[PDB]
Amino acid sequence: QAVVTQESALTTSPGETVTLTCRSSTGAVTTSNYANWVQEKPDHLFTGLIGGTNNRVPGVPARFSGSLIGDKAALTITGAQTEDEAIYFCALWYSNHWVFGGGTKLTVLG
Amino acid sequence: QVQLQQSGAELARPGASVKLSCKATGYSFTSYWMQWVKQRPGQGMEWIGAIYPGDVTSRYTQKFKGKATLTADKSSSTAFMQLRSLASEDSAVYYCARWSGYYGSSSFDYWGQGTTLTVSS
Amino acid sequence: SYYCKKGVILPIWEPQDPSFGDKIARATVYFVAMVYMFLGVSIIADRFMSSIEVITSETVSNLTLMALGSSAPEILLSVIEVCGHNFTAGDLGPSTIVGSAAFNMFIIIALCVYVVPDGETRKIKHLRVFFVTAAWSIFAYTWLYIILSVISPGVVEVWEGLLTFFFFPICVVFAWVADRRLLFPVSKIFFEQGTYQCLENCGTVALTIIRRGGDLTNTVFVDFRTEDGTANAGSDYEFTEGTVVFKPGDTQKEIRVGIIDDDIFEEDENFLVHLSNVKVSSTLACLGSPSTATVTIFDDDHAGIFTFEEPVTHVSESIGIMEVKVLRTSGARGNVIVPYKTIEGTARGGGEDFEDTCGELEFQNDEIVKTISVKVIDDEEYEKNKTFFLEIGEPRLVEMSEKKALLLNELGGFTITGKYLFGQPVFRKVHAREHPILSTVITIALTSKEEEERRIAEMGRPILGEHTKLEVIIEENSWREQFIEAITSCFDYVMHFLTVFWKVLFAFVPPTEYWNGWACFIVSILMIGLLTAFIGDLASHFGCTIGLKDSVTAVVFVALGTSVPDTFASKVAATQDQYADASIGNVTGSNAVNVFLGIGVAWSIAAIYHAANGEQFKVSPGTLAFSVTLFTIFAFINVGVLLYRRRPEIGGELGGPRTAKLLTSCLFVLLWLLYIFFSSLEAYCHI
Ligand SMILES: [Ca+2]
Ligand SMILES: [Ca+2]
Ligand SMILES: [Ca+2]
Ligand SMILES: [Ca+2]
Ligand SMILES: [Ca+2]
Ligand SMILES: [Ca+2]
Repeated sequence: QAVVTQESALTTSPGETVTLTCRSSTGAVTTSNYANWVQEKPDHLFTGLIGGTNNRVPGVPARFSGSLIGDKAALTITGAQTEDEAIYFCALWYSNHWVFGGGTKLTVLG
Repeated sequence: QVQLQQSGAELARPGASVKLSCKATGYSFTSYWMQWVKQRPGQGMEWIGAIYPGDVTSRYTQKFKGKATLTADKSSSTAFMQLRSLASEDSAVYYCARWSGYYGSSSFDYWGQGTTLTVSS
Repeated sequence: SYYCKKGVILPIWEPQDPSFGDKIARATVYFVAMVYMFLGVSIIADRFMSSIEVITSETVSNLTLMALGSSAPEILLSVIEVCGHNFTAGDLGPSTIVGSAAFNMFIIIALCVYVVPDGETRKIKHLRVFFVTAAWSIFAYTWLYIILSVISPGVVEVWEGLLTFFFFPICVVFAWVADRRLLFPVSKIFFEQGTYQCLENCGTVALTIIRRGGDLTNTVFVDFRTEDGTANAGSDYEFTEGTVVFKPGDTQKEIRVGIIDDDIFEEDENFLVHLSNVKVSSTLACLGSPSTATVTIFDDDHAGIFTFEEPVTHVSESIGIMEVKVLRTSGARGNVIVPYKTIEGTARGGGEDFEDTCGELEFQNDEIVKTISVKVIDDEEYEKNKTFFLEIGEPRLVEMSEKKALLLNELGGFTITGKYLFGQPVFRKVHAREHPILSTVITIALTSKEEEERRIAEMGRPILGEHTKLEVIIEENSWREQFIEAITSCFDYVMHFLTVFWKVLFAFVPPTEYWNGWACFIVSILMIGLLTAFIGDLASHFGCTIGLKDSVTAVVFVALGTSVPDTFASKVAATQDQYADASIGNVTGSNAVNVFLGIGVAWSIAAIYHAANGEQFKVSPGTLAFSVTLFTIFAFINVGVLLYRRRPEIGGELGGPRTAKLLTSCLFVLLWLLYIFFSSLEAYCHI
């Protein structure tokens, strides 16, 4: 029933740091929401980045980091390359069913 | 070397039924959950449910409870999703995602390339 | 003379008086080595002062300790020279203390006048304190003349040496004093309660019917019947339509209504019970309030909420096997496998520090706690505390009744196990990695009420609780930053490569954070003592190689080189502060402690040592007499000009108008050049 909100799109430059937000409608995301971050490349190439708000998938580059800032979850890419131009979705567990965000179409200039 | 081979593109008429097959290879099928995700353009993504091919334990959302039935075939290492009473809103792209069963890890480790389902006459 | 006495550390360069070219060769070595030591002392005295800053963490009592910290090169050199050279008065120590006063009073103050930005002034707010302190510093050099020339001339007595030293505590007490004070009816049939509550597993619910009033010596006939509410007869309760009779003299009867039990999760349900047809054998009796009861059914069929007991667990390393408890809190129904595993963090697994384990523990029915056995393995070495993690997965409700395997819509293969639960045959799901005959297995392959039943029964699934992730912690850099800071724009490169040997060597000084600044304090004062032992030797052998007197080489070279810590302390306070008290007071505080500790301690040790031998301690007054009187005459001019810059045309001691700023600076540099030139001539008897 609850809705997860994000930015529509958020541009940045290569080598710069970027922060992505994930806000729950019911209130503040806790560690019991298990905020997950997934990434789609063009032509429908999905990859899972971050598990329970901290855990990173093996093989995912070390620049991706998840944390909790304020009342919302955060994906931070420190020094993004051109390879990080993709759409990032956030999922919250809500104890019964995963609810996804709208996706931030992060774009890097090149 | 984990690869989830999603089934080919399907075309069906409204009111009919379609069966989609994520043929998982490269790991222990009967010890990993498989999650099905529905993607529509402009409506984000919707979680359909999850299945454990070991003892056929299944999870679903309330709205997809009667719409989708998750089945597995451990002999051929394939997981199935059957959509019944297809309508115009069922025209989407369906993905299969691997889940270890632990909430501390990623629930969407490896994804299939997605089957596009077209429901029109 | 051209003959060099052997130093504390450095040997005599031999042969003595070799040639004229070799004197140039030797003196260049002694001068460059001495200048490199002066570079080293400024680095270590800066770190010595910063340690004092941490110990005492801007008062006169705090500033007199910082003026003491930067005067350690002058104080230690005089003490080392006397004690190192068999308690005989040497020219190098006393002259670098008197010569430091000229450099401090004139050159440092002249620089503090000029560093203040143009248009800004720095005024001595506390002029009473300035008068008392500046008089005491100038008297220190006058009193030095008194003991050498006025009272028993040419000899320093025991009481003269001690009284010089005991003027230093007078500086300390005045600093503490100044901060405190200077600075601040017929029979009726009705129910007992009217709303009963029972669990689903009781089997029967006890209602109670009461007749009161009228005449109790009669017979009352009443019927009761159970009618469906949100619970349905035949699935949730047993239908009963019995008859209740009241004997004469009886007022109460107990009726029991059966409750059908099962394993399916349900919400709170209730049913209605009604009484009517009140009759008497042989108006007389009627139903009254209340006559209908709402009996609730609390349902206990939730399969559990699975959590660890607590987030963080502290474990002794020398333990055989841990028993972490996994608590099934919110109910129990049917066997539920719960996968678990071990995740290694700092405490790396694989058998080296714990035995890696993972598996599928299985709760039974109505069993609310099981244990996870992970075994820590101790090691001999004493290391940092290590952590690893324990996490349970998503549970699976393996075993259920026949009709509950339709509501859950389990479509896997099923086995018919022997056990019976609530009177029903009980099935258990086939799991892979187990093999059946495959004839044995049964596979068990809406109306808006059935779908409600499925939706509610999917709320009795095994889920995970608050704590699904438990941390096991096993129980038994600032040094690096200094070395990284030691080694790191062309002008910066010149200064970096010049001092890189000193910065790396002094990076072995303990960081100031240890022992609240005392660890840095002990090591720094030892290194200052070591480098002013070399400076005393390098300056001594430099003078006798070219024939320069120890009086002259101390006043010109050693006095300037050991006041580099004092110059930067005064310069920062001149610019960064708002007044001139701290900048000028550091000059005054340095000048006092130079005499009282540098000469007071050194001549106390020497006079006492000679007195134990029944001998006098003889210091030649002539060299020091003209220096101290030349300083006091020049000091009154310096103090007089500083007081003259208090007029509104100038505005303060420091800074002020640019044309007056240069004249004050050039005058004070001129006073220093006049001092060191006249003192050098008097040393060489040119009047
Ligand atoms: Ca019931
Ligand atoms: Ca019922
Ligand atoms: Ca029950
Ligand atoms: Ca029940
Ligand atoms: Ca160990
Ligand atoms: Ca140990």
